[PDB]
Formats: sequence, structure tokens, C-alpha cells
Amino acid sequence: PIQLWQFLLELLTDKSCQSFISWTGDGWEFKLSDPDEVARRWGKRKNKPKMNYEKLSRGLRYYYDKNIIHKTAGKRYVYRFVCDLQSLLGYTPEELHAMLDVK
Amino acid sequence: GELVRTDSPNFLCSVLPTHWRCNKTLPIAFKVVAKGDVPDGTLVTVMAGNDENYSAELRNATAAMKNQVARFNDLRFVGRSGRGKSFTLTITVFTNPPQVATYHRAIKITVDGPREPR
Amino acid sequence: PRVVPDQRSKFENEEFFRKLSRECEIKYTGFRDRPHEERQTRFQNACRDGRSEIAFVATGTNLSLQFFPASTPSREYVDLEREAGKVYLKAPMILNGVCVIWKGWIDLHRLDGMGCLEFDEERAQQEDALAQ
DNA sequence: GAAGCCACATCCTCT
DNA sequence: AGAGGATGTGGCTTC
Repeated sequence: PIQLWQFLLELLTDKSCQSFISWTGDGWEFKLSDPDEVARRWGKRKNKPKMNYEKLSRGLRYYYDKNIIHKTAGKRYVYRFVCDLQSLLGYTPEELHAMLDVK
Repeated sequence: GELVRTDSPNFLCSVLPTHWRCNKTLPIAFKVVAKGDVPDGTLVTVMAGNDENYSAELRNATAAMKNQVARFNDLRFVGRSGRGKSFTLTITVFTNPPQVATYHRAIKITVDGPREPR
Repeated sequence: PRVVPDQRSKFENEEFFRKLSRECEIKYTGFRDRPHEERQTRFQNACRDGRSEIAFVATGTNLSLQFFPASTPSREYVDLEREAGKVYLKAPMILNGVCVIWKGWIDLHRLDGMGCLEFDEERAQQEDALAQ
């Protein structure tokens, strides 16, 4: 089964999903411009029709301790991958941002 | 409530479930009753372990004696005891010298704990 | 009843004690959730206070140790000279109605070593008296 | 297959 | 908005 952080990453690397979730251009920091839409797909991907952002964010908060994703204090719906995405993806934030043409 | 004898002829304790979920509050507050006379205010500490976990992580494993009773407030077991295996409690009443009472195969701690068939 | 009548016997018969009479492997049970660095400074400084938490890895039996005489940091009880780094501690206690003396060493770096339980002749006697 | 370990999914209380 | 506690649930693994 795919994990929430892996799914989010999957969305952040797909140009089409940029309208509801994208990088902020600051490292691996990203914001969910449409949390309801992200939640819908997450629940759809996990087969949990009653899934909503409320519940999804709770999953994210469970990442705080496991140091996979942290919250950007003060920025609504803005989180950040704190694991080694560069090693996994093989690209640095700068490159990936360019590749995905993040304006 | 109902007490149980410990490996020490001087102390008793409340009954703990045979199986429980880790970090989950126990069904009944743990207590250590002293047979003999123990000074009020005496510290009582508890620890656990076995051949799979030499020292399990616990929560609130400290309590003070009061009228021969050391009432532990929300003692939890965080470390797991292993499939089938169980923990060996080591109760320690701090006196001069310290008196320690164990209790083998006391409680089995796992991630899910008691679960109904699926 | 702080002790069992057959104090001398219980120790020489009961499996529990016998299994912990040899030089069983011991280890520091303190702060297993903190950096090794901290577990070192903690384990040491605490020893200077005449206390530490040790458990016999093999059997998994934990013990809270207090390095002081049956009654100010001691000297003979908590040794730190007998060997560079290594630390030879000693602490009496009434384990399951049986007066005994814990003894063993620990690597001031690795935070583990060996130890055992030797019956306590005197304390046993004295105790049996106070209980008559 | 039972019994374990995991990653949530749900629900909720507080600030 | 958002942190984190309590506890049930389905996937997958190991005994």
C-alpha cells in the first residue's frame, strides 16, 4: 500500500496537479492550494470515500516525529519534506523545480 | 480490589491484563501493597524486560508509598515483549537497603494488543 | 516479613538466583531513547551519586541499584580506579526476601559488562534477628 | 491461520 | 488552523 507522503510526492511531480498542490520554490517545501481536492484523491487512491483534509492532515502530523514531513509554522496548508528526497529522487530541489517549471 | 503475591514475601500488587496494547492506559490502576511496614513517602519504581527486550520503555513507572500502598498513576508499557513472550516486572521499594520484588510472566505487550478475530 | 525464613537456602536452591550467580552479561538500562553521548555522561555522573539502573541482558531481569552500605557518595562501593574506564560497582539489597550484594563492572564507554549476585551472610543474619 | 508489526482513518479536545 | 491523544481497521509478514 502507498503511503501518504509517497502519494503527495507523486502529485508534486505531476505537472497536471500543480493547480491544487505545488512546490513553493523553497527546497522541498510545498503547499496544498486545494486541500479538499488533495484529500479527495488521497481517499480515492486509498479507497476511503469519507476521507477529507481534516483526516489527511492528521496523517501528516504523524510525520512530525518520524521526521518525514514538517509543518511550515505560520503558513496555511504549507508543509515540507525533511527526509532525503534528493537521494531518493536523484535530483536537487532547484533542478526538479525547473523540470516541473515551477513559477 | 484483588491483589496478587509477588516474588517477595513482603509485597503484593494489583492484577495486570495478560495481554495489552503498548502505550495504552491499563484497564485498572497498578498498585504495590507492602505487607510489612513501609515509611509513608517511600518511593516505589517499576521496570520490565525479558530475553527479547532487556529493558522495556515505560511511562509513569514511579509512585510514592502511602499507608502501605503505592498507587501508580497511569503506568503504561511502551516496549513490546515479543510474540508469545512476556515481561518480568521488577518492583523496587526504596528503603535502607532497597527492597526489590519481581514478578515473572506478568504482562505481554504488543503493538495491537487484544484484538477480536478478523 | 521482609525476608524468607530459608534465606540461606532460597539463594542456593531457587533457579532465579542460581541463574544470576555466574558472571552474567549486564547492561545499562537508562535512557535507551537518548544519544549514546548523553547515556554516557548520565550513567557516569549518576554513578558518582551512588545509583544506576542495570539489567542482566540474558535473563532480561532489570534492577535499580543504589551503591551504598546498609544504612554522601561512597568509595569502595562505586570503584572507578580498579581499571581505566571500567567501573566496579557494588550494591546490597533484599531481593525477594533474600539479602544479597550486587557486583559487577561496566565499560564507561560501551555502557555494559558483567556482574552477579552473592548471598549476604551478615545482612541475612541481622535481618533474621529483627524478624525473630 | 493466529499473532505481530505498520500506517493510517476516525473522532475529539484544546488553544 | 493546527497539535496531538485514543483507538479501531485493513495490508502484509512471521511464527
